[PDB]
Amino acid sequence: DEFSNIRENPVTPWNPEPSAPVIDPTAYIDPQASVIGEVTIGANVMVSPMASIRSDEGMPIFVGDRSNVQDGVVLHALETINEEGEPIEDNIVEVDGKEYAVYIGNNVSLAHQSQVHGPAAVGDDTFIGMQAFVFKSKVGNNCVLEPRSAAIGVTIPDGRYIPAGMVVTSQAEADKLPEVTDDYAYSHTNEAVVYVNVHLAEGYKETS
Amino acid sequence: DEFSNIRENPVTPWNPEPSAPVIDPTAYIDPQASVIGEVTIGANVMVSPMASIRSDEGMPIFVGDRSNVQDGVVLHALETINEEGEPIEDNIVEVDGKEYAVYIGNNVSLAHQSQVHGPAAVGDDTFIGMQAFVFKSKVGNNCVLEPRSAAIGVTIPDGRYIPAGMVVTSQAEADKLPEVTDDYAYSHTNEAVVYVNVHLAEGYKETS
Amino acid sequence: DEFSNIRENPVTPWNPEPSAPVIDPTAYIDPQASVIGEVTIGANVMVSPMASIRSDEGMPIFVGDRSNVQDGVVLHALETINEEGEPIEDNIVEVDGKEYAVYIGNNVSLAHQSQVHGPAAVGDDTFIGMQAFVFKSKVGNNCVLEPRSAAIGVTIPDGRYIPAGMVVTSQAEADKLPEVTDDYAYSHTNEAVVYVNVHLAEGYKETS
Ligand SMILES: [Co+2]
Ligand SMILES: [Co+2]
Ligand SMILES: [Co+2]
Repeated sequence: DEFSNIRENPVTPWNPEPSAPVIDPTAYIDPQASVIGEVTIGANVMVSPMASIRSDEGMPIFVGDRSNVQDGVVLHALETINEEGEPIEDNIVEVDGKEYAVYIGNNVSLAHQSQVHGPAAVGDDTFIGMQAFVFKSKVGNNCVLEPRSAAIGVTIPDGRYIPAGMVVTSQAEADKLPEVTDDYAYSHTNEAVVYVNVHLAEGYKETS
Repeated sequence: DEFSNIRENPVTPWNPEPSAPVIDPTAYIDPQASVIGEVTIGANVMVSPMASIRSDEGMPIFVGDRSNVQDGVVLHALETINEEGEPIEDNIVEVDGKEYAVYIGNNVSLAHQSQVHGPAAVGDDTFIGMQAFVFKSKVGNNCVLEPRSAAIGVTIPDGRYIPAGMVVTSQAEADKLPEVTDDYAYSHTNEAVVYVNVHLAEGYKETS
Repeated sequence: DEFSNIRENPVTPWNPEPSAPVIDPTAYIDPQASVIGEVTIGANVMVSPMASIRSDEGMPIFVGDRSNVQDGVVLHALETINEEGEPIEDNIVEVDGKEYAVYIGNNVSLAHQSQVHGPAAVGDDTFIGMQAFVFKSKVGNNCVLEPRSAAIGVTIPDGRYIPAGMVVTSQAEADKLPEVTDDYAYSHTNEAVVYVNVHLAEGYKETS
């Protein structure tokens, strides 16, 4: 088995010309991670073993600076353009004035075995916990998805957290999530994780 | 690290002679997927990065035509024959008149990070959602397991769906699951997913 | 993509000198598994495709004899020493009189897609079920975490089980978990799994 783990996407009815990932020179992509297609990876990002970032259906997939995509995390997205050239707007997320299938902001941690599936956006300085799930949702900035929480079809307001195990599928429930406060157990977590993963990215780059 | 990702299973007390996978020429197995042992993969199937199909304990594992095994999905199964040559019938699923450890039907989608663990059967045209789980169960045809749902020890009747996050462990609960209807949010999903993944399989085969 | 899947950890502010894994000659590490850093793997252990054992943040990570780390399982841990040389004792687990970030005991099964994230300890002869999660917890010996259960911030007493889907986050709830008894469905499971995986480790070693 001989292959390149950083690859162009395939030609399909919705993808006339292949794109290959645009990765900042200071990002570290593990040899056992997979990054395919129309992807932009920012500076000082670490992509760990067994992650799969695949921008071949819905595109583009963006990962902002100093973010981390941990072991086994999957990024993928629903088709953004149909077989007619029509952009399927329900499957497209808008962040600032740019369109994405999946937008991962800056300083965001996607912890081990989580998944963010487009259409989706994750705001700056948010922690997506281990085994958590985000799909058809916009997670605000400075949020915390504790381990095994999920956001499906909702907008999670800035500065809120989703308790471990909780699956949020209605906007009514998302609106009443609890707020991150100083004494909250995950209140400083993301900053510490980002500091660690920026340092891991540089250490691993020095072995590459 | 030099290896073949499509491999025979190992000799064990329950597996006197190794078998290697039987894969249709039109299926695409990603270089970073793993397919081991007594496996049959049908036409136009796509197996994505980080999937692991391992037919070394319970066997055989079958994946029908135009189905997809998405990133990080695991197929494995409990031992089907003991150290005595006796077939452990509780761990064997019957589909038509053929015996399998895991049977994935035709046009079935196993979405990212899901797992189907034998004994198990998944009927045609069913969607197994992201991070969902099927074990010791028979999922009927035209079903939908929404993201993070699970079927354990049960038979899910044809045309029903399991709401996101719901873990179904009793036949009484499986019998009362809701039915897929036209206005249900996942009612056309599988057909669209299968169309996309058949096209991805061909596009990726043209890069191989 | 050319790489070694068994690697030293990177130099960081908390890791002045790299360590490479210490793996018993009778253990089998799949070519598509990843094992990085200050890790000790015992005899007759099987590490399956797509597992990631990464001892680069919190360390060391230990896996005892005749245990198994199944497909897609992730072991990782919170930082154990800060940028000051101070050992962060809350993130360190004590087992006997030795300190670990993650301690997996002997005869323990980490089933497919589970994760044990340090600080954490898992006692001998315990089964951690498919897609289950252990973090900031001490799981006793002879326990069973059924599929999709989770232990977060708690001590699970010896001989207890966590029902499928249940997320246990309080010591009050952990104290009242049910006990494994002869008639419990998973009462003999781990011993059978360990017997199978010890045999798989040897079979796979004979293909290596
Ligand atoms: Co997808
Ligand atoms: Co198994
Ligand atoms: Co971690």
